[PDB]
Amino acid sequence: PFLALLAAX
Amino acid sequence: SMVACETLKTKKMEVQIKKNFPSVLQYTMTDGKVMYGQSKDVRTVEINGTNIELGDDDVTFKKVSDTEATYTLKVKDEAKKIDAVITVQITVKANQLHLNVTKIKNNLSEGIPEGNGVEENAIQTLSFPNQSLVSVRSSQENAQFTGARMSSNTQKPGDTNFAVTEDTNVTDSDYTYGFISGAGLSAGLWSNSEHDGTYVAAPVRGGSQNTRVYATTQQTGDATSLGLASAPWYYHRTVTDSKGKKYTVAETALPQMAVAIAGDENEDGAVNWQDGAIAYRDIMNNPYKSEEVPELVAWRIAMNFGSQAQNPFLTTLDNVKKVALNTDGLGQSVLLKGYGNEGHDSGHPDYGDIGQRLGGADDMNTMMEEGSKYGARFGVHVNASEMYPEAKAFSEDMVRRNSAGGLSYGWNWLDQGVGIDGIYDLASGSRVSRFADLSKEVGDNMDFIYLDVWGNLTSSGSEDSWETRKMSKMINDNGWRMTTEWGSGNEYDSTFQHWAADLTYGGYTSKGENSEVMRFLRNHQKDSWVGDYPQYGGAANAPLLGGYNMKDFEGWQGRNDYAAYIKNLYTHDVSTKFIQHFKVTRWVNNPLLTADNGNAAAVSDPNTNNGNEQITLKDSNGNVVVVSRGSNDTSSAAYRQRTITFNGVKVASGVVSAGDGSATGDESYLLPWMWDSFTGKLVKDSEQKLYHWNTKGGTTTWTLPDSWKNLSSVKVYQLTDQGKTNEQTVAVSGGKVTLTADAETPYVVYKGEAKQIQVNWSEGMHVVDAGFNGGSNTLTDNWTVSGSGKAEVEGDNNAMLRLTGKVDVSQRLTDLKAGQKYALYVGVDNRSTGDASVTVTSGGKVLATNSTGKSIAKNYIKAYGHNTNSNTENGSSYFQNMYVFFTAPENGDATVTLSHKSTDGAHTYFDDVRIVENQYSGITYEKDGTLKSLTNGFENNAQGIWPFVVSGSEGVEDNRIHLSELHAPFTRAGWDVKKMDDVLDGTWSVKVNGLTQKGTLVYQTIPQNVKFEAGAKYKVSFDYQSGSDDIYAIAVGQGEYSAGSVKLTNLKKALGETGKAEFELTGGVNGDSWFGIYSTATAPDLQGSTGNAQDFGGYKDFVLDNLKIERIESQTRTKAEAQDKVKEIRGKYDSKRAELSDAAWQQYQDTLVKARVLINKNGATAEDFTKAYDILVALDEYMKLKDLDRKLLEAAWVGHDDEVRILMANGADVNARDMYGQTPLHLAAFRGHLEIVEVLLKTGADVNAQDVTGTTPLHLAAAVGHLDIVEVLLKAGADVNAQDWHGETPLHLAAHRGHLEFVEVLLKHGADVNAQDCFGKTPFDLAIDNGNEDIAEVLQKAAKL
Ligand SMILES: [Cl-]
Ligand SMILES: [Cl-]
Ligand SMILES: [Cl-]
Ligand SMILES: [Cl-]
Ligand SMILES: [Cl-]
Ligand SMILES: [Mn+2]
Ligand SMILES: [Mn+2]
Ligand SMILES: [Mn+2]
Ligand SMILES: [Mn+2]
Repeated sequence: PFLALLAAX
Repeated sequence: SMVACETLKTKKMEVQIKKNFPSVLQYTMTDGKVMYGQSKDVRTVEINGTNIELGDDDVTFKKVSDTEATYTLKVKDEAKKIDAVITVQITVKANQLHLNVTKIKNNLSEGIPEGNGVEENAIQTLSFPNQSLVSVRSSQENAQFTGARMSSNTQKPGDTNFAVTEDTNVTDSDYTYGFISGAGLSAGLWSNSEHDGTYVAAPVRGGSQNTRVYATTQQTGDATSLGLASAPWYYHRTVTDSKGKKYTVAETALPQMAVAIAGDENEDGAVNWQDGAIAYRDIMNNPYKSEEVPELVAWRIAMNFGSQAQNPFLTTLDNVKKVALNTDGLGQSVLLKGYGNEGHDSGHPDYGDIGQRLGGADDMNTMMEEGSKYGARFGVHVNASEMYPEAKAFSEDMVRRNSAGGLSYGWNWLDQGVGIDGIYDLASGSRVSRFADLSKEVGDNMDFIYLDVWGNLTSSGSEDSWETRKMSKMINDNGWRMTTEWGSGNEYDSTFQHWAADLTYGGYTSKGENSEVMRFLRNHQKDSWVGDYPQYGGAANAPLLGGYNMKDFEGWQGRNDYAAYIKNLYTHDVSTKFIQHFKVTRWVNNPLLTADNGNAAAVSDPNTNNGNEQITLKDSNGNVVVVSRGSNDTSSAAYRQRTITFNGVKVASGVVSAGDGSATGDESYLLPWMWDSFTGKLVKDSEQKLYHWNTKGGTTTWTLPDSWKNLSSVKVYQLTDQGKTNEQTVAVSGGKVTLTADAETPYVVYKGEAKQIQVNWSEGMHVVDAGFNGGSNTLTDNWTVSGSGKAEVEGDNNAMLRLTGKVDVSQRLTDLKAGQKYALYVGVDNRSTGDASVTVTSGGKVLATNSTGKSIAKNYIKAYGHNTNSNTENGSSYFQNMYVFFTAPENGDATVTLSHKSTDGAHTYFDDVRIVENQYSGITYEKDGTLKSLTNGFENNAQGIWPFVVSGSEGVEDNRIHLSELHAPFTRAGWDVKKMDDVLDGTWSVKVNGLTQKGTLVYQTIPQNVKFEAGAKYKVSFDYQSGSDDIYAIAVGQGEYSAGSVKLTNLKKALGETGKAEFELTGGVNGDSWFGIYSTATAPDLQGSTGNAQDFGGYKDFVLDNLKIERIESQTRTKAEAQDKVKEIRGKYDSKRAELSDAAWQQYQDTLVKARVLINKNGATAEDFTKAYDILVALDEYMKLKDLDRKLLEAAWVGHDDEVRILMANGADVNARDMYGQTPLHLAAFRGHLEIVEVLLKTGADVNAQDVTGTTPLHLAAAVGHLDIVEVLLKAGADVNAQDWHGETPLHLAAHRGHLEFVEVLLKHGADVNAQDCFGKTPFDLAIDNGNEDIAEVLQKAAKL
C-alpha cells in the first residue's frame, strides 16, 4: 500500500 | 640671486615657489584671488618610513623657464641605510601645477639584479610629509574640506564634507579624493600614489582601498591651516611570494602629483569642491579607453562551458546583429565568458588558448572585426588567481602554497582549482607573457579584459593597489580596456564592475561606488556605480543618474530571455548611457548626505528644485542636461519621480520600473540620440534620431529639440528583432509631436524616411541564417522550402525552424575548402514518430545523411539556448546535436537539407546549422547504411561528449561532465594527492567529476548519434578509470530513461590504472536502444582522505576513453526457431497479465507483436529470423529481472528474510520501486526488519530513497516506532533533516505520533529542532496540537540550549 499517509495517523 | 623664492607664470596664474625645497608659497590668479601652499618651513622627505629633514646644503634649485623649475635633493640617513638623490620637477600650465619626481638615484645600490632579484637598500617608498601643496585656513571665508573614501554599501556614503575651523585637527588623514575651498578658490590634489588606506565599506582588496591624498592641519599664526599632500609612492618595492622567495620589482610609474586651482567654475555663486572637481578633471588620471563607455549601451555575457560550445564565435556575431536591429545600432559590449580552452572555468590561466571548439582565433577575429561595424566591443573573462592542472602554465612555481607547504586549494567543479602565487606570477614575468600570448592571437581587435575575482585574496593575502596597478598596466599596454568583478575593486583603472552593473548580486553592502564626489568626477567614464535596485535602499532608491542594469540572454547563469534583456536596456540603460554623454557640473540637495553621517557642509540650495536633489551636466558643445528629483522624502511617491531636460526641454519624466523587478513604473521619454556608435561623434543633422519609450503605454506629447522645430512631420518606427517596422508619419505642430506607444515597446523617430540596417545573416558560417534569425522571410530569401507539409520560423525568444508533415528546407553551402573533411551538426528536437533528417547532397547525389526518430533525451545544458527549461514545446526541450560527416566536393556544389519524412501533425524543431572543419573518421557503415562500427578516442570532438549526451543527474546545470585534457605530470595520477588520471589515451577523455550517489543516469548515447537496429547485436567496449567500487555503472535502456527500465552493471574500481569494460547489446524493436553511465546509490571509498583531497583524489570520479561499438554476428536462426521462441515466451508470461502493470504488459505485447512481424513478413530471410529470435531472448532476460524485482518487494513487505538474500544474488534490483516510488527498504522500515535493512544497505540500497511524496525510510521508521532500524539507517548515512512533500522531517513525524525515545535519538544525531514544515509548524508545535506535553518540553529545552 501507499505508506505516506499510513505513517502520518 | 639672493631672493629665496622664484615665480612661475601662466596666463591664468602666478605661483611663488621656494628655492630651498619644492614647495609652493602661494598661487595668485589673474583676478587677484590667492590660495596658500606651505607657509611654514617644512622640508621633510620620507624614504622607507624614515623622515629626513633637509637643510640648505641638501637642495639645489634651477629655474628652467617661466613654467618650470628643477630641484636636486640629497636625502641621507647613515643609520637607516638611506643615501639618495631625488630630482623633482615643478611645472605650471593654465591653473595647474605639477610636481613630478623625475629621477631617483640610489648611492647605496647598483640596481635591481636580473630576474627581479632583491635590491639591497632599495628605495621602496617616498613621500613629502605635510608638504601642503594647497591649503585653506580657518580665517578664510567659507573654508571647507570635501573628501571621498570607498563605499560599496548603498546605506553608507563614502564622502565627508566639513568646515575648516580652529578646532579642525587632522594628521595624514587619507582619502581617494580630497578638495579644499576658501576665499573664493577651490582645489583638489591628484597623485598616482598606490597607497592603500581608510575606506568606508568594501568586501575585497584589489585596489578598493587606494587613498592618494593626505590632509594635515598646522598652526599658521592665529589660524588653523588644513593642507593637502600626496600619500606615499612606491618606487622599488621588495615583495615575498608564497614560498618565502623575495623579489625587488621596479616602479609602475615615477612619482607624480598635481593641483588645479578653480574659481566659481559652474557659475552658481558659491565656491566649493564642485568647482575644484570640474578643474580636477584636467589633471586626473583617466582609465584607459574610458572615452568609449557612454557608447556601451548593450552589455551582456556570451557563455561556453564544459566542451559543449553553446555559443561559438560566429553565433555570437549573429546575436550582435539581432541586438543591433532591435536597438537601431546602439553600441554593445559582449563579455566572452568561456572564450578559451573548454569554456568557463577551464584552462585558467592560459590566456592565449582560444577555444578550438568555438572556432578558435580565426572565428574570434571574424566575430570582432565584423561585430565592430555594428558598434560591438568584445572582451574575454580571464583569471589570475586560480588555475587547473590542464593549463600548460600550471607549474610548481605557479602553485600558491600555505605556511605548511601544502597546496592552497580552490574550487572543485569540472577539475580541482589551485590558487596561483600572485607575487611569483607578477615578479617572474609569467603573467605578462601569457597576456602577450593572447595579444598575438587577437592583435588590436579585442576591446577589453574582464579580470575575475581579483581582490578576494585567492592569489595572495595582499592583492593591493600596487599589484592591481601593475595588473591593469600589462592589460592596458596591449590596447585593452580594464574591467573587473567586485563593485569596489580597482578604483584607479577599471571602467566596469560586474557586481556594480549586475545589481542582483551581493546585496546592499557589496555594490558599486556609493560616492557623490567619485560619481560627480567619473560617472561618464565607468559603469561602476549604484543603479536602481530599491530593496537595497539609500543609493539604490532611484539614483538620478541611473546606473547600469545588466541582464543576459546567452547562457550566463542559465539566462536566455531575449525579450526581458531588450526590455531592460530600454528601461534603465538607454537613459543611463544618454546621461554619460555629459559631465556633472553641479549637484545639490543630495538626500543621502546629512550632518550625522559626516556631511554637514554638503552642497545645498533651497532655490533649486524646491530644495530637492538636482544634478546639472554639460558636454564640450555647451549642451545642458538637468536631472531633478520630485521630492527628497523617501516616504513620498515623488522621491522616485525624475525629470530630465535637454537644453531646457523635457525629454524624460516619471518613475522607472524598479530595477529589482518588483514594480512597473510610469516613465516615458523621447531621448535625442545625437551620437554615432563608434567614437561618439555627432551624426550629420539629417541622421539624427530620438528614442521613444512609454512604460505603461498610451499617448504623450513632447517638444522636439531645437533643430527639429521647423519640421512638418517625423517618421516613427517600432523596433523589433527584425529592425524598423510599422512606419508612421506623425505631424509636427508648433515644434511638438504626439506619440501613441504600446507599453514597453521601443520606437525610433527620424526627420525623414530611414533605411533598414543591412544584415547578412551568418557570415563565415557557410550558410545564410543558420540560427533562423531572419524572420518568416528567411524561408523565402535564404532557405528553399518544398513538400506538402509546412515549414515555419517559430519561437518568440531564440527563433527555431519548425516542421510539420512532409517538408524539406534546403540551402546551398558556401566557402568550403574542396577535399577537406567537414562535420555538419544541427540541434534537433523531434516530437514526431516519423524521422527528422539532416542530409548533405552534391549534384543530386547524397554525400551524407542522418536521422532521428522521436527524441528520447531532454537537454540539461544550462548555458545552452534550448535546454529543457526553455519550453521548445509542452514545457520541455529535447534539443540534441545531430551530425553528418562529408568531404567537400571538388565541384564546389554542396547543399544541406533539413526534413521531416512522416505526414503526421507532430512537430520537428531544428536550430543552429553548424558546418565546421573536422577530421573525425571513426564511423563505418554496412551496405544498407546501418552501423557497422563506431570508434571514438574523443580527440576530434567538434563539441560535447558525442556519441553521448549529458543526462539529468544534476538537472539543468553547468554539468560536471566535459572533455578532460592532458598536461603531464599534473593531470596524471601521483601528482600531489591525485589518484586518477584525467586522460586515458591521447590528449582527451570524457570526465565525470564527483557525481556519486545520484541514483540516476549521468550520460547516454541517443539513436541520432549511434543507432542500434532492432534485433541486431553489438559489442560495446571502452577504457575507464573509476574512483571506487560500484559508484558508477553501465546502463542499457530503450527509449526515454525511466528508473527500473534499464539494465545496470556496476563498474569496479580502476584508480590510477586503466580498466577495460565490454558487454553486448541487442537493439530494441523501436530502434531507440542506447547505453550510458549511471551514478548508483553506493558511497565512494575516500580511503581516509580529508578536505580537498576527497575531491582532488579522484575517489568520486569517472573517466572514459577509447569507445568502440561494433555490430557482431549472432548465431543464425531458422523461421522455426524464431516461432518456437515465441511460443516459449508466451508460455512463460502470457498468464502473468494480472501480476503486471497496465504499461508493462503493453511493452511486452509491443515487443512480441513486433518480433512476429519480422518472422511472418513475405520474403523474410535468416537475418529477420535471427533478429526476431534475439529480440525475444532480450525480452525474456527483461521480464525475468522485472519478476525478481516485484518478488523482492513482496519478500521485504511480508519479511521472508532468506528469499531477500537469494533474490539479489539472482539479479533483483536492491532499489526496485513500486507504483508509489517505494523501495524494499521503504517496506522493511515500515514493517520492522532489522536484518533485511542491513543486508539491503550492504548490497547498495538507497538509504535516502524518496517515494512519490518525498518520504524516506527514516521518515517511516520515526513515524511508526522502530529504534533498531533508526540506529542502522543513521549509521548508513540517512539524512536526519530529510523533508517530505509537506516539509515534514523525521523529527516532525516522531513528535506528532508520540515517540519520546525517537525525539532524543534524532536530536542527538543532529535533527534541526526549529525546522518548519509547510504549515510553518516546528516539531515542537506538532507535539502541542496532538497532546504530547512530555515531548514538547524536551524540544523546548533543546531549542534554548
Ligand atoms: Cl510610497
Ligand atoms: Cl507608478
Ligand atoms: Cl516527446
Ligand atoms: Cl565528432
Ligand atoms: Cl501544500
Ligand atoms: Mn560654484
Ligand atoms: Mn535560433
Ligand atoms: Mn582519448
Ligand atoms: Mn578539464
